[PDB]
Amino acid sequence: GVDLTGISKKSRVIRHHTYSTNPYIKLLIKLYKFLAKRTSSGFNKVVYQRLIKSRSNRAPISLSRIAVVMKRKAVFTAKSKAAPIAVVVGDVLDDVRMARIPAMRVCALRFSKSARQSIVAAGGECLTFDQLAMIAPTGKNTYLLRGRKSGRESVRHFGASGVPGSHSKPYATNRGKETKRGRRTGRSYKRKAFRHV
Amino acid sequence: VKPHLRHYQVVGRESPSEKNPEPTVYKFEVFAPNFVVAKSRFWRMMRVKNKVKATHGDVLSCKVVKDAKLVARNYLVDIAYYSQRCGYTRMVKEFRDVSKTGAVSQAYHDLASRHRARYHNIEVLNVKSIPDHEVKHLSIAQYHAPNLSFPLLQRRTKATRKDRAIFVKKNTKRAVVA
Amino acid sequence: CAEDMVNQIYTCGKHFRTVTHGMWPFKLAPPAGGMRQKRRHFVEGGDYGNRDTLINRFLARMI
Amino acid sequence: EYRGAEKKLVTLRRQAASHGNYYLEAKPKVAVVTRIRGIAKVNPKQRKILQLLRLRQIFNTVF
Amino acid sequence: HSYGYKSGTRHLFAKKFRKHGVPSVSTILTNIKVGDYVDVVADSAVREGMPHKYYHGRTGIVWNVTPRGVGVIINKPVRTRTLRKRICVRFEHVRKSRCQEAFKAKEHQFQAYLAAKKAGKALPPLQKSSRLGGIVRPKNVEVLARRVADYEAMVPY
Amino acid sequence: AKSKNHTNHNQSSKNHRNGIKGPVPLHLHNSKRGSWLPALVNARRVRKHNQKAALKKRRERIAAFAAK
RNA sequence: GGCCAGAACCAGCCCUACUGCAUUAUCCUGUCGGGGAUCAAAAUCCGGCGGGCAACGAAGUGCAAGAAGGGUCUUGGUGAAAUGAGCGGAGUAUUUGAGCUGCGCACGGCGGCCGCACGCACUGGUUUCUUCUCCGUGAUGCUCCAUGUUGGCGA
RNA sequence: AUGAUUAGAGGGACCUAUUCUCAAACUUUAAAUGUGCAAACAAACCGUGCCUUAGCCAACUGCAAGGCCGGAAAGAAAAGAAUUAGAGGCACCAAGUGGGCCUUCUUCGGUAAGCGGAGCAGGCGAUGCGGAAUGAACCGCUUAGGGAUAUGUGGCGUCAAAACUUAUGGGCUCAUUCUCGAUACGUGAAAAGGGUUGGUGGAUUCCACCGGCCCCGAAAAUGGAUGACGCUUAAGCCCAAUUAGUGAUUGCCCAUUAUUCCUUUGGUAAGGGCGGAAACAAAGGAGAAAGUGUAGCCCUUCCGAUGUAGAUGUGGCCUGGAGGUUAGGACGAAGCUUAUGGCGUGAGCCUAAGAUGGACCGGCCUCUAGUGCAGAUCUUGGUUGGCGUA
Ligand SMILES: [K+]
Ligand SMILES: [K+]
Ligand SMILES: [Mg+2]
Ligand SMILES: [Mg+2]
Ligand SMILES: [Mg+2]
Ligand SMILES: [Mg+2]
Ligand SMILES: [Mg+2]
Ligand SMILES: [Mg+2]
Ligand SMILES: [Mg+2]
Ligand SMILES: [Mg+2]
Ligand SMILES: [Mg+2]
Ligand SMILES: [Mg+2]
Ligand SMILES: [Mg+2]
Ligand SMILES: [Mg+2]
Ligand SMILES: [Mg+2]
Ligand SMILES: [Mg+2]
Ligand SMILES: [Mg+2]
Ligand SMILES: [Mg+2]
Ligand code: NA
Ligand code: NA
Ligand code: NA
Repeated sequence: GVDLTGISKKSRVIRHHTYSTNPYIKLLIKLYKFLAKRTSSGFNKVVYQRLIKSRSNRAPISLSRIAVVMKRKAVFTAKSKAAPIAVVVGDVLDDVRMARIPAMRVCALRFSKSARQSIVAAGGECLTFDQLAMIAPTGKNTYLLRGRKSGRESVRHFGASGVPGSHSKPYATNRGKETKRGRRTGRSYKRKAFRHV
Repeated sequence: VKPHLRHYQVVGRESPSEKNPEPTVYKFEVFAPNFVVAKSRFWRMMRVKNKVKATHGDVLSCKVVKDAKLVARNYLVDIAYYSQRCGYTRMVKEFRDVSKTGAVSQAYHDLASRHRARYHNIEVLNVKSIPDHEVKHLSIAQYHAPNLSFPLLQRRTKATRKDRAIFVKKNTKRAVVA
Repeated sequence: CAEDMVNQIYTCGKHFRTVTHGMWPFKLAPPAGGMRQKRRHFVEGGDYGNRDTLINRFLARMI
Repeated sequence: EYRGAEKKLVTLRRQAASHGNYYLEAKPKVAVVTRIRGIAKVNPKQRKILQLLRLRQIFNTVF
Repeated sequence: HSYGYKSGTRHLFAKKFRKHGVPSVSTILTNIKVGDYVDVVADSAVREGMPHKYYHGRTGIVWNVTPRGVGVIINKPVRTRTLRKRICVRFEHVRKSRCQEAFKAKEHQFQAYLAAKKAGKALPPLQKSSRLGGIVRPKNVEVLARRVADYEAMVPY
Repeated sequence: AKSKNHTNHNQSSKNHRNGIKGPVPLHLHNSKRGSWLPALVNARRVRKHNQKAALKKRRERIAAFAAK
C-alpha cells in the first residue's frame, strides 16, 4: 500500500464532452476538436473548451459591449490594420441603448434577429464558426469575447442574506414580507451592511 | 566459534568552535558487534563524561584493534553493570580465553547468564592478560597445572549431517530410514 | 547520460536537486535474507536507525 | 576523478598517521533513505515528513 | 461556569518580577505607521485598550492608526480557515516587531554587494564549510574511560 | 439517560481534511472603511484627482498614438 | 490436428562459479633484564632494545564496480522489423587499468630544506603485462491474426 | 515573597542566623514538546526624481497618503543555508452524521472497577488478510484477480510449513496431586524467608552484605488445560550465531505487504495513427469509425483499484403498455421443464432438448408506468415435520 491521503481532493471536475443534443453544436465540436489537436493555436483550444460548455456558462453578450471593447482596441491599433473579428462562443443580443455602431465582423453561435439586423445595417457582417475556421483557421487577428454573468438573478440570490456584510436577495415571493426583525435597528436588530474580510 | 564482539578504538573530539578552538582528543576502547554500535557507545561516553554531544562532535578514527596470536591465557575483565534494584555493580572476573575479544564476549555471556544483564547496561572498565601466579580463583587456576589431563565423558557425538539417520539397526550402523 | 546522473547524485553536485527531483522515487524489493528487528534501532540490534555505511549491505540485498 | 579522489584520501591518511596525527574525514553530503514500515498508525508530523521525503510506501528509497 | 473576557489570565496579564510599572517613554515616542509589523503584547499596567488574551504574543500588520490607538490585522485559525481579525488596541500594547530584520539585512547586503561589483572593489572572501575534512594535530590526547570513582561518587551518603 | 457532553477528539482531523486554508493576502480586501476619518477624507481627495489625471493621460496617449 | 508430451535454440527476467582496493602496531619476530613454576625447564606476564608483511585462501575489518553454467508447466517466441560486447561485415590494431618515471603544483614535518605513499595539470613518457575495436538495417508496417523439431493419440 | 512545618543555637516569650519537611487554587528561576510572524514577481529597494492633498509640522525641498517617471534586481550568492506523488484561487446544490467505543502518553473524581470525566494522537466503528491457540480495538500489514520471487509480525520436537531435534556456541535451572518454566498487550501475586552458583567488603577455610535461577509464603467449589502431547546432553531461562578461530559479512518457513510478470477496470490520464501506399481474382487473411459512454475506431504508455451511512455515473440489466422501425409463428407463438451448453465481472442474454404446450410474438430507437422481493409476530391460497403421534 501507498499513503495517498486525500488524493481524491486533487481530482478536478472538468467537462470533456457536451451534454447538448444539438447536432450542429456537435459538428462544430468535431471541427474545433480537430483544429485544437492539429494546430498550435491557443484560440482554437479555448474555442473548443467553450464549445463543450453548458449554456449557463456561455453567457450572452450585448452588441453595445462588443462595440465599446472594439473601440477601445481600435484606438492604439494602427489604422493600416483591419479591425479584428469579434468572436463569442455564445449568443449576441441586440441593445436598444446604442443606435450607432461601426461596421464589425462578428462570429457567434447564434444571433438574435434584431442583433443580426443591426450589425448588417451598420455595415458589418455576421459570421458562423465554419466560415471563421475557413478564413481564420488559427484565429489570427481575432477578439475572443465573453458575455457577462455577474448580473444574473441566481448570482444575486446566492448566500445567506442574514449574515453581516451580505447583500444577497432572499428567496421570497412577497416583497413586503421579510422587512422586519433582522433588517431594521428598531426591530430587535439589523444585519450589518459591512464586515471586514 | 569466533567472538561476537570486536575490539574497537574510537578517536573523536568536539567540533572546534570560537569557544573551544583546539578541543581535546579522546581515545576510547570498546567491545561492540559492529562499528556503528562502537561509535554510539563512544558518543554516550563523551556525553556522560565530557558533556559533548554527538551533534557537536567529530569522529577522528574508528578502527578495529586486531587480536594477538591465539594463546591459552588468563584474562582479568574489570566490568560493571546496572540494575534497577542494586544500581551499578562493579566486579572483576577472571576468564580462560585465547583473545581479549574472546574473554570479553565470554564475560558478556557470563553476566547475561548469572545476572540477567544485557549488553547496553554493561560497561567494560579494563581487560588484561595476567600471569598464572596472579590468578585468584581456583576454577581458573586449575587449568594451568603442568599435568592437566582429563577424559571426555558423557559426550554426544552426533554424526556428520550427510550421514545422519532416523532409524538404525540396533547393533550396526546400517541405516534403515534416512 | 546515466553517469552524469550518477555523478551528480554521488558527489552532491550543483544539480543534485534537479537530478533527484527528476527521478521517480526508487521502488525496492524487501531485503533478501530478511531484517533483524524493524521495531528496534540498528544500534539496539534492530533496523530503523542511521546505520552509516552498512546501509550499502542492506541496499545490496534489497536492489 | 573517482580513482584520483580515493587515492588522494589514502595518501592523506597515510601522511597523517605517520606523524601521530589524524585525518578527519569530510562529513558525508548525501544520505540514502529507505522506508521500512507500512502505512498504518502514522502520526500527522511523521506522515507529513514522509510525504515530503516522497517515502509514501514501504521500501521506497530516495537520496 | 465562568468564561469572562479576562478568564485564565492570572499569569498571562502579570508583570515580570521586579519589572512592574507604567510603560516607558520609548513606548510613547515610537512612531507606528500603516503597514508596520508589530507584536501584540498586552501591558498589564494599562488596562485600557488591552487586547483579548488570544492576541497576546501574535504579530500582525498595522491597518489603521488613531491618535491613541493602533489597528492590527492578526491571523486567527478557526475550524478549517484562518481569519484576518482587526483588533483595536492602545499604542502601549504594541511593539515594533523585528520579524523581518534578517530579511532587511539580507536585502541591504545584496544592494551593497551590487554597488561594490559595479565599482570593481574587492568582494569579501567566501566563508567555508566547517564540514570538510582535513588533518587534525592534537595538543592533548586523553583516555576516555569509565573509572571506579565515577560509580563511587554518584552514590549519595 | 446520562451520556457524553464534550470532546474535541476527531476535530483537528476534520479541520485538516480540507486543510486549514491560509489567510487572504493583505493586498486583497484591504478596505479602509472604519479607519481614522481625517486621513480617509484626504486620501479620497487625492484619489479623485488621480482618476482625473488618468483620464487626461489616456486622452493624451490616444492623441500621441494617432499622431504617428 | 486447435490435442498430449519431450528435447533444441532465441529474447527478457531470475539463481550461479569465479574478487579487487584500502587497513592492521593494544600486532609479529630476535635478543637482553626481570618474574614464574616445577626434579629441573619452557610457557602464561612485564619492561627495554634491533628488526618487521602473522600474508595459509593472513585477518571472519571497511568499500567493492568481478560481462556472458541452470531455471522458466514463473513469460513470450521459432524470425511475419532477430538493433547486437549477443547478429552480419571488416582491422590486428586503440587505449584502460596495473607497474616505474619527468616538470612543476598541490600534499606532510622542521622552519625553503627535505620528503612525497603515485593526488591535479601537461589527457606527459614508456608498454614490462592486461583488454579485443570499428562500422551496419525506418515503418513504402495504421492495426490484429497467421511460420520450428521429435514421438503419442487421432484413418 | 505568600502560606504550611520539626528541632536545636546564640540575644516562658519574643527576636537573630538556619534546619527537618512542602503547596491544585505559592513562587524568585525555568525546560522538553509547542505556538505567532518573516524568509523578493499586485511586494520590497534606490532617486533627497515629478504631480496631488481642506493630512502633520512654526515652515520646508521635512513627515503621511495616492499615483506617475525611471534605475536595480546572486529572482535570492557564500556559510550543513531545505523539501515536496508542491497548479493556486472562487462558487453552486445536496446526503448521511449530531448514542460512540478502544489504545498510547497526560490526567480529574472514586478504595476500586471491563467505573465515571477531560487533553493530544492513532485506531475499531466502516475491514478484511497474516500473527499472538482463542479475542472489534494488540503485533504485522492494510485489500482489482492471477503467477513467480522476497519479506513483516510470529515461528522452525509432533500436532504444523520450517534446524529430517542446526552449531565444529557460553552459562544457569529440578520442580511430589497447586503441577517448575516456556503468559508482550493479558489473562496466577506480595510483605517476608531458604538448594545451587555468581558478586562486594573484612577477618583466618568463616563473617556479614548484594544478585541469578529454583523453592516456601500460595486456600473453592463439573474434569482440564505453557493451545494439546510432551520436553529436562530441553523442545526451559539469559545471551549469542548461521553451517563456524576455514579464510569474511542472505540457514530456514509462512501474508490480500514489497518487487516483478500477465489480465481487467477507471483516470485531473499521456502519446501516436486515421488524405485508404503501390500493386495483388478461383483452381497471406481481415480490419482501419476524428471517437464521453458499445463487441469500447485502432495501437502504445503510466498511475490508482477495499469500504458501513451516504452521494453520483453507466450506447448498464430486467418487467407491463405507447409511438416508430424491423422480424418471427401450425414445418408450432406465449407459458412451463433442465447434469443445456455458450456468452457476460454482474444484473442477465442466447442456443439446444422437451418422448411440453396449443396461438400468438421477438429485436432495435424513442415514450410511458400500479416496473425487479428473502424476511415487515407482512396479506391470501396451498403445502408441511411433529404423526399413524396426543
Ligand atoms: K514465496
Ligand atoms: K486505460
Ligand atoms: Mg523477524
Ligand atoms: Mg509499535
Ligand atoms: Mg506571565
Ligand atoms: Mg451525544
Ligand atoms: Mg451536507
Ligand atoms: Mg453505526
Ligand atoms: Mg490467528
Ligand atoms: Mg514439518
Ligand atoms: Mg536441539
Ligand atoms: Mg503454543
Ligand atoms: Mg492498469
Ligand atoms: Mg470500490
Ligand atoms: Mg449504501
Ligand atoms: Mg400498468
Ligand atoms: Mg407495486
Ligand atoms: Mg433484503
Ligand atoms: Na489490518
Ligand atoms: Na547450550
Ligand atoms: Na414471492
